[PDB]
Amino acid sequence: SNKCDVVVVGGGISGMAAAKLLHDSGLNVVVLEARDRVGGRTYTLRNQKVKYVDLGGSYVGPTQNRILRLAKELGLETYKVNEVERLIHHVKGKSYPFRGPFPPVWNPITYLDHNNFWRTMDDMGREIPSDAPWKAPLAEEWDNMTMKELLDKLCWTESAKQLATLFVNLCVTAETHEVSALWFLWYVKQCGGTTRIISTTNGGQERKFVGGSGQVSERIMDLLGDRVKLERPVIYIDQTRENVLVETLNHEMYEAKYVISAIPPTLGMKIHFNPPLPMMRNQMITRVPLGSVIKCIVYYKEPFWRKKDYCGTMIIDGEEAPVAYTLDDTKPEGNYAAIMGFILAHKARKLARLTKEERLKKLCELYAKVLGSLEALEPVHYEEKNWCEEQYSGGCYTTYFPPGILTQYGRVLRQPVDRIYFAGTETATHWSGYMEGAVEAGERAAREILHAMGKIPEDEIWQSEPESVDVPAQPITTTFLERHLPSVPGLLRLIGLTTI
Amino acid sequence: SNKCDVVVVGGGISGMAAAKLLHDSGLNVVVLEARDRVGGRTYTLRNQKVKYVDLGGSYVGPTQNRILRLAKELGLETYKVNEVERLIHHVKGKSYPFRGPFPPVWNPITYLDHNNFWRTMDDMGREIPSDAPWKAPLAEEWDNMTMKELLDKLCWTESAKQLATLFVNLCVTAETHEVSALWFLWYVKQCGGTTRIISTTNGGQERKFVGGSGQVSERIMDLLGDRVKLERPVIYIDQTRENVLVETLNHEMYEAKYVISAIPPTLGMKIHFNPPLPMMRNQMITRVPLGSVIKCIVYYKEPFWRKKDYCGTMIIDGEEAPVAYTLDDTKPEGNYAAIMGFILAHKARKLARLTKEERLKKLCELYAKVLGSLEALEPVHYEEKNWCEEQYSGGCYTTYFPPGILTQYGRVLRQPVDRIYFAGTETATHWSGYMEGAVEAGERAAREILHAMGKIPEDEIWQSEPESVDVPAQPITTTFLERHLPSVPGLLRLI
Ligand SMILES: *Cc1cc2c(cc1C)nc1c(=O)[nH]c(=O)nc-1n2C[C@H](O)[C@H](O)[C@H](O)COP(=O)(O)OP(=O)(O)OC[C@H]1O[C@@H](n2cnc3c(N)ncnc32)[C@H](O)[C@@H]1O
Ligand SMILES: *Cc1cc2c(cc1C)nc1c(=O)[nH]c(=O)nc-1n2C[C@H](O)[C@H](O)[C@H](O)COP(=O)(O)OP(=O)(O)OC[C@H]1O[C@@H](n2cnc3c(N)ncnc32)[C@H](O)[C@@H]1O
Ligand SMILES: O=C(/C=C/c1ccc([N+](=O)[O-])cc1)c1cccc(C(F)(F)F)c1
Ligand SMILES: O=C(/C=C/c1ccc([N+](=O)[O-])cc1)c1cccc(C(F)(F)F)c1
Repeated sequence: SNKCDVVVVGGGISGMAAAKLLHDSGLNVVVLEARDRVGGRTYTLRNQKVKYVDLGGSYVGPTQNRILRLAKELGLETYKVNEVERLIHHVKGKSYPFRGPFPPVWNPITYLDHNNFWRTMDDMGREIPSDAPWKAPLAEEWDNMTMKELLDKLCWTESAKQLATLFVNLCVTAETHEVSALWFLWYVKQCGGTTRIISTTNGGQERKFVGGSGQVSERIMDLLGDRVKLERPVIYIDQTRENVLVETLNHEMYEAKYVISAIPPTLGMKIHFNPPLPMMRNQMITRVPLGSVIKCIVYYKEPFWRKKDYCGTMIIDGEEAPVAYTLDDTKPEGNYAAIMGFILAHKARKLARLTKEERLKKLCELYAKVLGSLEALEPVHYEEKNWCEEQYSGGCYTTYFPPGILTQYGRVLRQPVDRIYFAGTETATHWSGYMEGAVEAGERAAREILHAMGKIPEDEIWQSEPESVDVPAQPITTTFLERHLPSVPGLLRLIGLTTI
Repeated sequence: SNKCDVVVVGGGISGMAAAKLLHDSGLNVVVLEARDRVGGRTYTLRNQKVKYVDLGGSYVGPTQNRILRLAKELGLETYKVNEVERLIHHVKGKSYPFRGPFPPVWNPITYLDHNNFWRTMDDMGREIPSDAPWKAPLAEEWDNMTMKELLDKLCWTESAKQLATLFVNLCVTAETHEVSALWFLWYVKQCGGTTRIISTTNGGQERKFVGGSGQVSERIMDLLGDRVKLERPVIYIDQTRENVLVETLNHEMYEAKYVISAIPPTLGMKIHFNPPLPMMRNQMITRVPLGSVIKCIVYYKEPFWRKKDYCGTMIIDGEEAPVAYTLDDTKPEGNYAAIMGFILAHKARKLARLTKEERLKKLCELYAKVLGSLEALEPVHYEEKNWCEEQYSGGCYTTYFPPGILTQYGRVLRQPVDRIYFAGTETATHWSGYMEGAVEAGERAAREILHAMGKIPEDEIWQSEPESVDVPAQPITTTFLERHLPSVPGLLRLI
């Protein structure tokens, strides 16, 4: 057996952040990675047509201070996603250009319903602890309904219900009827709320890395040298003896004091455990699927949309549209002009049937209609990735919880199992599901093991992160009217009262 | 490498039934079983205190003709679960004895609501094809709601809603909010409807095997001898070459023409595939969990409940009771007196933190209240099994489908992947979830391979089963009033 202090299972950002922290603390670490590459749900493709393109996780933004600090220490820089010109909301076959993060509504009743929907998402979120969502006062009531049921109760207009549906599909790559209401309200609150999660400027989609996000994992592999073992899928973990034994598919054995599991929770099923997992984890890892998404990038000779005063952002409502959301993916130098689009949830399953050429044609025909531009029918290049086909991811972006699961099984997600500690973005308390959460969880898991070894005290396991000086966060603010305008049922109550 | 015609992954009833059919046709089969035993979600324990006890699947009944034919060929006999005396419904802290399968109600409003609930479950089922529930006319509408939402719409009384909730929890060991309405309605319809699934006399719980259901898998292992490899968990299947390669955790390699996967669908995740699975199966096997149950058997000196004209069946409403359902588990001779109870769904997770002795005390105090007998506080022995703990089952009785999954992924469950064919009770079209469905699926998967080999024609893949002579089925009937009484909103629309 190959002997070390800590085996890290998985070479995504979480496992690589864990391994780097442990290596820097003076321990002997090994990273066992299933694939022929590091990065996991991040993947930067390089070729002469695109130069570089992120086919997995890409965007970072204000309040994501751990990924920004890690990236800066590795010599990486960010640039801003194009948001100079107007955004587009496409609804019932017509485009409506706008500014600001939320598509606006003019109809007064519809205005009250939209304002109440976003306000209520955040009001409910403030009842949910980031590190223990199952402790919310109405946790059981909220966990026993789907997001579809919650929107059916909250939304008194079809306009608000259709926009809210798109919001859920785009944030968690799942249908409203698939996901727990408690879990979704937790997910949004632990990113900083509705405004922060949906925004480009001042939110999650503000920036990208120059050269691609894959460089984070690659530059940590460069620091670790031969400690990273590629094409080593883990099949077996044995904790019955003094040292833990970790076996790989290609017949290698590793012996360690501790293990970090840095893989999505359900992919723990690919490992045979001795002794067996405790009952709650044994069942939890069969109850937590990942979402469904195809990330599609169409290349053009020029960013022609900018000449019509469109920034390249499209919010597209309708069953017929393959893509519900786009962003400008042009390089910061203004060349390799491109539109990035997501095919979400059921549409990722429905359209996986088509050829790559048939998906390109449907996307160009959609963009031509939304942008009112025949130039969208003249692409120069296309790249895509369907994350539903990945054996060692299971989907993208992240793990969703169906109704009933987070209250019954959520407490064991990051509970150690003897000498196994749990990393991965799913175990984060701030931007869980993102590259930020991967760093939070990897570093926290590594510090749990440093505490188990008596190298640090208990109060150093969870550490706050200084604010980035490069990516300052503007606060989220509301207006008097946003806070105090009545809901549609609030207005109806006021009318009933007056006429009495 | 060990060379054979077919590798069967899993030595439960489905894997054993498939291997026996292929062996009987003259093919060389190997069964690779992860555990140090056969039987899977069936397990019969023997000791002097119990003689034998089923800690997993146990009951068989009319219309389950495949498991009855297979067991009879292996030399097994059945006996009837005791249902001579009265059943008990325990409601708001009081026992109400009754006869006939459905607990009765006396309030006229509650009567219409209960009648409408059971009638509506069977009316919806008549629109769901057994072999393709995703082809129901309202498949998307029904798949996109939980059973909790359907019961909220249908049940105008708390009485009906609480009994419907117990019905879901008992049939599929899951909460009403965890499961798809389309999947649950399919599940009931594919067992023959509400009356057939809930009934002891003339339904699924009519009989048990003399000596235990574990004897089905054990006696097929006896026939196959050293073709059954115990403590061989499969870790890797490679289909890139001329022959399929199957590797085990203990470093053995098997080479075959074809493979049968006879494991619960989600336990496919414990196998690394080359090439990778197709996208829809890759995601499906992460979306299909198994239910949660503790099966508990309390032993007594005598079947003392019979002296009060109670048969030992208890249907126990409410959150406080650990056990919602019991049957008499006494042996056919009247000895080894026992009550079998299920701790269901969230209660299995809540009460697993207790000791074995703490669960025994809670069960004995519950039974003393419901049976109105101090004799229930004097157990002579106790056996239990928590199926939530099993690495190579994932739970019991079977796989449930959360909202949205059956319509999006259901078509993939029995679709072959190159030279891998899929067995397991989850792939059956009649009593899927049961030992009957295990036999149907294993024999169908085996005949798909015989057809691929050019040994039988396409029309012999799916084969009907003659009715058992020992366990004939009586027709399910309804009354004029059951068919025509209005619902509660029906009675209101008339007013
Ligand atoms: C896929 C995707 C993700 C994504 C996104 C868009 C798409 C299409 N958009 C994002 C964005 O703009 N900004 C952002 O911050 N996140 C975005 N996401 C999500 C993001 O990519 C993920 O949150 C993050 O990358 C997760 O990192 P983590 O380290 O937690 O997980 P991982 O990347 O999945 O790495 C796990 C590794 O483990 C290996 N593996 C799996 N099984 C084994 C076994 N048995 N043995 C050994 N290794 C194993 C995987 O191969 C992987 O490398
Ligand atoms: C657990 C349970 C089940 C049950 C029930 C009560 C309980 C507590 N009551 C039932 C009843 O009264 N009547 C009835 O007909 N069924 C009842 N059930 C369900 C029933 O037991 C199951 O439907 C049936 O036993 C399923 O059989 P099947 O053959 O489909 O599946 P299995 O028993 O799970 O067998 C699978 C085998 O595969 C092995 N395994 C798993 N992974 C591997 C790998 N990787 N490699 C090799 N072998 C593997 C398992 O160990 C198992 O033996
Ligand atoms: O929810 C959004 C975006 C979310 C999001 C989340 C994650 C990722 N990603 O991980 O890449 C991208 C977009 C989002 C954006 C603009 C408008 C709206 C709308 F208000 F619903 F209209 C919603
Ligand atoms: O649904 C039942 C039984 C189901 C059942 C299903 C499976 C098994 N098993 O696999 O052991 C046992 C009982 C059942 C029985 C009697 C009364 C009721 C009630 F009407 F809901 F009250 C329901």
